[PDB]
Amino acid sequence: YSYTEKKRIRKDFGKRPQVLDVPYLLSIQLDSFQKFIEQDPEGQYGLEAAFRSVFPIQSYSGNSELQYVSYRLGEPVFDVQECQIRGVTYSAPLRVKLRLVIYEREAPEGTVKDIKEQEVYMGEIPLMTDNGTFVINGTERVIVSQLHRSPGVFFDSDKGKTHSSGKVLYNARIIPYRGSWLDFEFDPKDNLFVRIDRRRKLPATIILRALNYTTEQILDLFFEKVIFEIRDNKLQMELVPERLRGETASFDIEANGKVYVEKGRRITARHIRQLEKDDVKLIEVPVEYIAGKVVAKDYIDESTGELICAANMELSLDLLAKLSQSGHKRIETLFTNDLDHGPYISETLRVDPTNDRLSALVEIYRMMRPGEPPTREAAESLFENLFFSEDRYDLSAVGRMKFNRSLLREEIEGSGILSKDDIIDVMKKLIDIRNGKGEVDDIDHLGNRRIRSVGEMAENQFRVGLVRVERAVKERLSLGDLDTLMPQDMINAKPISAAVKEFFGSSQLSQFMDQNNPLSEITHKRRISALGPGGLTRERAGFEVRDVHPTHYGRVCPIETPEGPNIGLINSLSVYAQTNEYGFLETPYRKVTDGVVTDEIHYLSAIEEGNYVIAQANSNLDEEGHFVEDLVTCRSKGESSLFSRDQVDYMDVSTQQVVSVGASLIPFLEHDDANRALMGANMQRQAVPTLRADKPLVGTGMERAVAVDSGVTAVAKRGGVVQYVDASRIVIKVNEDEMYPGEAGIDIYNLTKYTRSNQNTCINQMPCVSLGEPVERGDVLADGPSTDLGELALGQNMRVAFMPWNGYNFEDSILVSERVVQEDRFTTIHIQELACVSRDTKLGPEEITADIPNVGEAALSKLDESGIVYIGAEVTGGDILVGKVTPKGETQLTPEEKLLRAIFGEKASDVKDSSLRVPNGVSGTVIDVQVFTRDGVEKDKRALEIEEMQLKQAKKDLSEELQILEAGLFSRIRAVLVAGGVEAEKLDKLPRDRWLELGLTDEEKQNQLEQLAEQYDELKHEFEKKLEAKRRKITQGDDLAPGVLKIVKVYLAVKRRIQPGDKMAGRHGNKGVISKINPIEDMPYDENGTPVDIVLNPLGVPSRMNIGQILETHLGMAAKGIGDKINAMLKQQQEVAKLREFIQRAYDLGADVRQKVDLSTFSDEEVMRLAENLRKGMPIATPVFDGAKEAEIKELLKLGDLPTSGQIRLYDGRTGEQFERPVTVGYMYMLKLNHLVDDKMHARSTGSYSLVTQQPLGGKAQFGGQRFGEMEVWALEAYGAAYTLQEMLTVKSDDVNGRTKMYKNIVDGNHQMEPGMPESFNVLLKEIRSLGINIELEDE
Amino acid sequence: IETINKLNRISRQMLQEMGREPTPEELAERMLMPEDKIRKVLKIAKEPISMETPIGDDEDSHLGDFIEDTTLELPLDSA
Amino acid sequence: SEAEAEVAEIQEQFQSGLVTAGERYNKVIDIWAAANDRVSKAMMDNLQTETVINRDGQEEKQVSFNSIYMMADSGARGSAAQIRQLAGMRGLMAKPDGSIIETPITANFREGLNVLQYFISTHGARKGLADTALKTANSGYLTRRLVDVAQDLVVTEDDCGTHEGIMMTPVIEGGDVKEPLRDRVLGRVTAEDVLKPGTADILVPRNTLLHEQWCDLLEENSVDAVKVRSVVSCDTDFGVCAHCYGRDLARGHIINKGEAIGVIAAQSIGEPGTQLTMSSIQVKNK
Amino acid sequence: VPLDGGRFATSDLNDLYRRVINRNNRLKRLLDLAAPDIIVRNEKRMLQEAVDALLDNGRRGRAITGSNKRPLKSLADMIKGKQGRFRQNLLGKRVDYSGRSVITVGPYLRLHQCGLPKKMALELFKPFIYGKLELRGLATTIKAAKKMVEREEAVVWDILDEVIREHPVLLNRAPTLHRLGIQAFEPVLIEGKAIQLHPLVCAAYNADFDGDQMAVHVPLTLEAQLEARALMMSTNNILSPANGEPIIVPSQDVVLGLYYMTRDCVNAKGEGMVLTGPKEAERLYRSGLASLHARVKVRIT
Ligand SMILES: [Mg+2]
Ligand SMILES: [Zn+2]
Repeated sequence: YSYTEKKRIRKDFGKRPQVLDVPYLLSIQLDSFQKFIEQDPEGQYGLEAAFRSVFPIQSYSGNSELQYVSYRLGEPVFDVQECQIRGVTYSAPLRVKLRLVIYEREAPEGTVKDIKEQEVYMGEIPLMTDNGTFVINGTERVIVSQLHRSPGVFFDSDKGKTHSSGKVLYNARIIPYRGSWLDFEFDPKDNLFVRIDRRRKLPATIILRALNYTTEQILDLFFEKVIFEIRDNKLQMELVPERLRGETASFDIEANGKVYVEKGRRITARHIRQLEKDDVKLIEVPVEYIAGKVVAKDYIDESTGELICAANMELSLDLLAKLSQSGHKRIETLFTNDLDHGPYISETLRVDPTNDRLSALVEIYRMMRPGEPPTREAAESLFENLFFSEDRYDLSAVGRMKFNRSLLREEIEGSGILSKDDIIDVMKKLIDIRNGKGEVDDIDHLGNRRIRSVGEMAENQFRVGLVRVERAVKERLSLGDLDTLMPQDMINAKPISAAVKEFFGSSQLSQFMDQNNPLSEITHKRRISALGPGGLTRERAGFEVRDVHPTHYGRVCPIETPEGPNIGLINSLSVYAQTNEYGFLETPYRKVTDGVVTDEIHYLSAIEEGNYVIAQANSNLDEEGHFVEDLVTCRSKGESSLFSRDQVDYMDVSTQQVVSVGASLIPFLEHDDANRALMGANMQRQAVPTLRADKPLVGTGMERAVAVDSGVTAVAKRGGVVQYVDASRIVIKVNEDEMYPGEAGIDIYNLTKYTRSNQNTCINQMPCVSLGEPVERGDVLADGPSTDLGELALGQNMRVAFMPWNGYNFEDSILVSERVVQEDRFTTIHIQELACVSRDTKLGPEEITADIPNVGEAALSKLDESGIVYIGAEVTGGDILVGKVTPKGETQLTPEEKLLRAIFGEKASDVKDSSLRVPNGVSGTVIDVQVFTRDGVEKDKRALEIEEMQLKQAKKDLSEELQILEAGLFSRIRAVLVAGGVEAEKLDKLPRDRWLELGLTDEEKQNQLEQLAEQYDELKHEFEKKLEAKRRKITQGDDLAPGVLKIVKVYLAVKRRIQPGDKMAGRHGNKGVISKINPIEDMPYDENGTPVDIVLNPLGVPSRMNIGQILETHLGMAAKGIGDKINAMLKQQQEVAKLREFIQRAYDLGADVRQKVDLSTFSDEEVMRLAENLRKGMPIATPVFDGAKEAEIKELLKLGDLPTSGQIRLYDGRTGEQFERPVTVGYMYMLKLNHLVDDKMHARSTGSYSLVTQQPLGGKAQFGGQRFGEMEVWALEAYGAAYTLQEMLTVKSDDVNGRTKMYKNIVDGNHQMEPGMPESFNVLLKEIRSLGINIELEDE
Repeated sequence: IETINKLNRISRQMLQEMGREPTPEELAERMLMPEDKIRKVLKIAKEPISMETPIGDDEDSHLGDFIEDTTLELPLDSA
Repeated sequence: SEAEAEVAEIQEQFQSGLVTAGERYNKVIDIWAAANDRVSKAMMDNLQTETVINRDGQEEKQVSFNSIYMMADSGARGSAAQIRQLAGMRGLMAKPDGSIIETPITANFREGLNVLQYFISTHGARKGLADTALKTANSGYLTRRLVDVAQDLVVTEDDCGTHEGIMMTPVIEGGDVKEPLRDRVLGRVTAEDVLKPGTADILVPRNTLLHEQWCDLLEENSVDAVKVRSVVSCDTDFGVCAHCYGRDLARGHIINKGEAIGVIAAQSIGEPGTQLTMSSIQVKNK
Repeated sequence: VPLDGGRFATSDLNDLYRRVINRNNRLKRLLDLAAPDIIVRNEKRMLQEAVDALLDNGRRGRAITGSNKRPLKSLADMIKGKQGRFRQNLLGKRVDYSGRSVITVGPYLRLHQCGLPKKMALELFKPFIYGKLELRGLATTIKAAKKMVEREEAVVWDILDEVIREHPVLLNRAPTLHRLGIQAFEPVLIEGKAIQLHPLVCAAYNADFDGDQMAVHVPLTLEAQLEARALMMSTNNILSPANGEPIIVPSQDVVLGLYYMTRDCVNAKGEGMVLTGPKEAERLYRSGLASLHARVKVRIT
């Protein structure tokens, strides 16, 4: 194993040999945004796609144009951390090259009139960290992938809209990437109709006229031919046999001389078959059969030139006469099978009043621009703009793909613009589905739903900015001068950066990151939603989208989605998933060939999956043969079933890919219900890190890669030897081979100490290593807030036993010991931030100074010179942090205090206090202060003491850096002289600088002397430039608001501990609030006196079925026991060999354990440290659905010399006796939560009041009154407490006379009530009277 | 108004030249007038922000609900 | 294994083509339900009296000491269906369609669910849970309209001096009693004199609270029909009388005048509802 | 109004009034000038438009907006819907003298009791304390009083316990479906920030200790206090008005203890001797000599 694995191994009972190892988890953010930047020449992605798709642009007249060239980005001015500290966006410059080519409208296109090829900055752009956040005003923020109906086309059918009909109505819809929608539909009367974007209904055929088709060409396209021949008097006609199918003979249908079908007889498939086999196509028939048939195409007499029948008109017998007399012994007609080939289009034509292309354009123009006097090109241009202009309609070649496949083309690609072939093919497949062939499609299938990551949205808003530019570009091109108006004398970068900024800071997807837990971060990045733009709404959407669809398998976790109104909408991504290039999804599958499971992989998409047949990972493979058992669990078609062995196409990879990470971590999930796992994995994200990092024993194996891939830890970039160690930084020297030749290869890592999280928690780092040891590359060099040796640790493992206790664990509540509290182990941190702003007023500036009137030296004892707190303080409500004061106005006084300062002579200044203080209820420890000030105002002294010290710190931190880096170099400057003789001790003893004068020679060594001269020169010089830019970055003032003169900021530390009310839980939904802490003596305990830490009520196990905690508990009791054995082996201090035997005997225990590890490979001290790190408990991996078994649990517990049932006689402590029976016992891994009473509790006597209604507020942050809803009125209406009601209606809320009067009657003792009138009432009267109404009262 | 026009028009060109925005130091220089008037106008250019905006991203808190009234009295002061 | 062989038989019959799919469908699903019932029998017989415990004699068995079963029989937590989900196969499962899947569950939580078994539990759990989120809208809406109607109503009088009203007779239909006339009369006030099958034996002078002693008294008599001065039938303009409404249940006595009924009603009716969306004729006895 | 940083904030009506007055005044101008009737017409369509918008914006046609693109709340919206006065601010009111917190169990309690945080009640019952310290005169005035209550002296607590006695208090959990969702208990002071509760009345609350939070109100005036002790009191209410069933049904732990205790095995011991009563049976089991579950002869009365 690896080094960070050698020291603390996690056992495994997984058996399924994994072919694959997990991927990098945060790949999608990186790759998406990368495509948004990455300089694609041809297969345009994001930026270049927007420039190409928009530029070039030419004038409003047609003479001048701007031309795209290329782009380039600057490195950002500010690094990451100054952007965190300052409250500043992290972002990089943008620079586009632009060429103003202009054309003479004198010359035809004599382009050489003007060229201005210059460069333009416009707009910053935020960038992505190595981990995925975007820093914005000093806030780490995350922006979330979206999921929505892909572009293309989508067919549907509502069942009984007119429920009186009880009838089916089919419809089709076209939905592009950009541009307008399009709806096709049927009616009860079987008439095709159109509406655009849901404008009004229109007879569909109108559009086809507008598309320059005649009724002839239309019916040629839609209707197949039925050809008659009037052979000299009588009617014969051509007939394919499968035309009279399920059809009934109207006449005696006979043949050459032969009767197939009689009158009143069905043309059975027998007679279709005789009509087929007999080579019979022509049949003699009655003329009367025609009458009712419709002509297909216009017929005249070549003598007349007159329509004997216009096209699409019903035939007769006088028209059979007159046609054949006019020279028609051929009459093509329209096939019409009301069953299969319906008269939809023709009826729609007979309803359609429009005859020409033009009027069709007019009535479209009238649908969308109602009223307006129509004109030709307004309407032609309108229609052609809608779906035939590149500007206002683009499909996304994605959309072109899906569309084409929906029409069964071969062409993936095409245009973002429609063609008439496309429209009419859609109408054809529509009516085809109206006949019965094919099917409507479904929403909930993933193959209709497309992911939209960051870079695509950024592309969108970027282009919108380009339009905001483009209007004024043209207005300023055609009008203003050409040769002199530079390209950037037109450009304004404000709409662009305003757009990018707007999206990064106002959209629903843009939001603060959940920093309470690395798990919560990574899963907040692996989030997927259908809301936001191009999406849905809670009040609108229903259950269908919320529910699962079987294609979620291997792509979306069904186990992680909230319990509130967002139950189905939000959902998280699965583990081995990826994205289709188009935006759809895919998932790995092992290909199954000849029964042999092929170890290659293919990423089947949302749609390929159902067509093949797919097997499970549960399959007990026949050892590189095939599936052992005949009836193999496989699936296809959107359902599972049992199939054969050689018959298979594909297999799942692992036993996991259905899941997300969170539910990949809950062990013994297979022994649990989905509801309580939902709640477990949800609350698994709301954890808080403990003060320490206590690992879990019951594992899954994914813990490590999550502890790494959050990026929170240090990572060995290039493995090597630990050079320097500290509590704040680490230095490693890089291995020689890994050391690139140019660079010295000495990596250094600066670590983060106690620092605020966005949820006000402790962020911190610590080395998981010693000094002077090799490092395998990729190891963890530093742990974080919730990690240990490279594994996650959200909480702490401890002793548990299931029984009631005197009512203290009544309904899921918890009882807990004192011993836990003495070990601080659930104690946690809540760093906080507080600020004070120095403003400029109408009267003068606010001033930060120690001096404040009417203050005692008690408070002031801790403010330094400038009126600022010394670091190290420990403070409480009422204390003062920053003495700020404000020049004051003046006062209209009362006679009394006037007399009182006429007595004492005391006075005010012309100034008021505005200090920064602790808010009531709070206490804690000041540990850091920061100050920001304008470039232009004096730095208040302490600021100089801060920034100068920030240079003492900084320039030291760099001196060290350069001193080490350069000191290594200073070997060269020693040795290089020494090549070319030797000064064996004349070199060393005399001072090191003066060796250049020692042993010297000609040809090659003078260049050497001056090479060292260069080295010296460089080495000081780089320092000086470093120092220059660095020091000015420290000293340069701050970009603040107007009126804001300087700011202070104060960071605290508060150390909150467990109390009744502080919720806790585990990883199965096994919630619980605390009701008491129990002394060690009143606890239950055992024969050996080791008491319990936590007690639980198993009433709530069976009905909740969260059974894994039981098995987990058993296993925990096992693991600790082994550690206890080893602990006995250490204090008794046995020997190497006994540890060797015992440990290797412990690893090789399970039935068919996948992993096999030997210890003779390891050396002695490895055995030592590993036995020493296991003594608290041997940690184990229970993969989620490849779990362990009762045989293995109980085998292990027998190795522990414990009761196999894990269930022991307990003795009560208060009474000293035994209980009746045994009780289950063992170790749960358990957690604390942010839902702490310290942050929830709130009271209110009397305080603030609002502004319009004057009734109090809500929220503890605003000293809020609690709401008394209508329900809570209806109750008192039930009882009859009119007085309690009136009390809550007048004095506590609105009646100001009442509240003041009441306070005064109280302090006089009197508990007496007077009412007034609520102000919101008379407010309402005033409003109504504003609405033009004489509302008024009938005074008594 | 005219001063604001000149300001926001010049700031664009200064943005081209610098590649960055101008400071009231550099801009008071370019604007020919001293920093006091610049800073003054910058303090004047702000609009109101519409009490009925949802500062609760959910339809929970229209900003007017948040506002306190510090005008009337407090009953303890009266007593 | 048995039922597996059965569906193999019905399978090969469908392969012959004798049987349809719908017939086949209802057939196989029905045998599955049967097998489930049988495992329920086997387990319940294998827990409740599984304990054989001797005492001064050879053997004898009694109600068990299995703590899970004691939790079941108490009524504290659990029930035979749930315990079945722990020990036995857990039913069949409807996919989101409203259909009912063909191949049911075999294993349990103690043994271990399969991948797909869990993946299929998903649909039902998320579905009914989505309903849990999304039925209180209708509940609070309905309740709000009910309270809205029933605001104004309060008892205005002690006795309206009014006349007969509604008849109370039991709701025995379909089987045996579902609301005894005991319960229906309970706390109500008579329309008029009332007598016994031994006839012309009055007990009410047209209005009395018919507490449990009256109700037992008329359980003795074989009466099955009563009349009552109803809340509806009362004539009091702008309210009702105390008698016609009868007993304030939570007091155990006649309602005091001035108490507000309508809110009690709408609360009383809407409060429960949130949970609570969620050939021949053959004489039985003589 | 302003905010801290010089920013202002307004109600959407003022925009509408401005549009109206601009339009009327321009109209008056155009009427001084005998200008063409067409612009008169247009200005008046603009007028009736803006008035109609003031009375309801998104009614007559497509909606009017400020710069946000979300519409301008007219007058009537302030009278209408949830956000109107009625449902939000008039039938429902924020409250003085109230609070809330997490809840946990009080197993030892009696029915009339509520575990109560000190500090929460200290705040809620302040002016009583002040009246009683002006009474005793420890704080001659209210500046002294407030400073003492901030200093949290010893008599603070003794006087807190002095006033709180016989002073009931209301409890409320959401959603307040039926009248038993809100009840009047007596206070009991405890050294913690979490309410305790009498478990049997969790059922009327449909409540569990899975992180739930409850709210507290105070009957200031005497009449509400007596109504609380007499109507909202936990003793007066053990039955629903829907049905006369006990709503004091022992839930899930107590019931197990009963069903375990009252049970008739065969097997343990002590079968078929005789007792003079329950008490020496208690001597047996508190000694641990009998089965707790075993049919045996006794005498009773
Ligand atoms: Mg709850
Ligand atoms: Zn009546």
